[PDB]
Amino acid sequence: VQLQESGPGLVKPSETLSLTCAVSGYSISSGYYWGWIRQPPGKGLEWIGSIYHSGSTYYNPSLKSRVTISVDTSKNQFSLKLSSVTAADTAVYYCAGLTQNDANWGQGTLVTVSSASTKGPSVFPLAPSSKSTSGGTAALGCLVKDYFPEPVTVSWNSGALTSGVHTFPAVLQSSGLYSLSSVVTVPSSSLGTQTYICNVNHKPSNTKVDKKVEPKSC
Amino acid sequence: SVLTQPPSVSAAPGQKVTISCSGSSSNIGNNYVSWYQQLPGTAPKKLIYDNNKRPSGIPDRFSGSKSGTSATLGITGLQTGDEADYYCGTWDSSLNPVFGGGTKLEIKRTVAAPSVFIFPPSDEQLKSGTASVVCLLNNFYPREAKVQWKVDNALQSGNSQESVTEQDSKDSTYSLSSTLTLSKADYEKHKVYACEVTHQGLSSPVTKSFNRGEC
Repeated sequence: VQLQESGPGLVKPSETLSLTCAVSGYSISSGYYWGWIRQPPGKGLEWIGSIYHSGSTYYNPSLKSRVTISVDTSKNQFSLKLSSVTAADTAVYYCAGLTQNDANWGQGTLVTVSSASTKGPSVFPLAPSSKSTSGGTAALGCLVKDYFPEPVTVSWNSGALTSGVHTFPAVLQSSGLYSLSSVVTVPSSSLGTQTYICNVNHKPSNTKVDKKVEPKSC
Repeated sequence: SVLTQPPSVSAAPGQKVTISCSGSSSNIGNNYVSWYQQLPGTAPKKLIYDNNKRPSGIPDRFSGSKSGTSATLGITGLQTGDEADYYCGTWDSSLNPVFGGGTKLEIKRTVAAPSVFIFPPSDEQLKSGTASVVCLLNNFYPREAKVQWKVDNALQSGNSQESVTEQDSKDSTYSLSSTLTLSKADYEKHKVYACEVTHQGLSSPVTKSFNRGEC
């Protein structure tokens, strides 16, 4: 059983947030309930609403006049509409459902409500050198710069490299754009034989980049 | 959030912690309590339902109880992988789901000094007109760390941004990334770029620097 959210990254204020959850490995009609829960940045969980087996719905009272939850049996999906959004609706939205003591959750999708515009990242290398070596260990990475909205995902070597990776929280620069770095530490001896590529995906701008990071010459 | 939880709790591997959840007679008082674990980047996973029951797959290291308008999550035999946010949940007088504001669990480990690395801007960025200098503090404990930027011995103030990882799931350390950003013209006006690191695990400050143009 798998739940997967899909929907816009950025939404303009006073527009309508629209999300769908695709359900695999289970029939939408068989669920006890399907629902939505959100988590504003750095804060706790807030229930939005649920729809039950009968088609009956229940919404969070503070949101109810703006919320519609429905089910598409042919797509085996369910959806959330939240009209008249403001900055306050910025949050990671999760879909959830109880199937036939433990609900299934989606992966969460960050929706940003903002009057700013989408912007793809530039990807610069953080190249290894003597200045980034400590013993037989070298650090290298990728600076993912000037993008909007969040999030970006970074992996290394298509996921084959995970040990010693640190991908940092983005920072909001004074320009209104985010900047993020992702670093990995590796054996110095590998610098001349192993290729290191950081794979960067900024889904809101549809920007994907595979950037090779090569040792400097100092 | 409606239920009250402490912001954070901490303990060493192998020890026990409890996380409290405070509610009122109309929620916790009259209803079952659930507990959820949320690792950084993931959806909540349920640990406890009906006050004290474990779903299949949750080890008996996790326990819950409820008394009056309070509930408690207990975690014994703490492991580095337990670093996470923990949430209690219950139902209100309308039988709608309500959650606490979360508790961050920190694992106590021995003091570890950061490894410090510095990264000159790339040529590629330089041609696009700006210069980001990155200082990396890798794998330290405890979290408190100080990074000072100096450019030609001038203290940079308000000029940089840093961020810190969540606690590492394997060795319970933190890492920190600090970026100093300048325009290309300003980058070219100066020679010595330096990051100075202060941390409990260092007997004296550590400085990493380069001269613009040596690479």
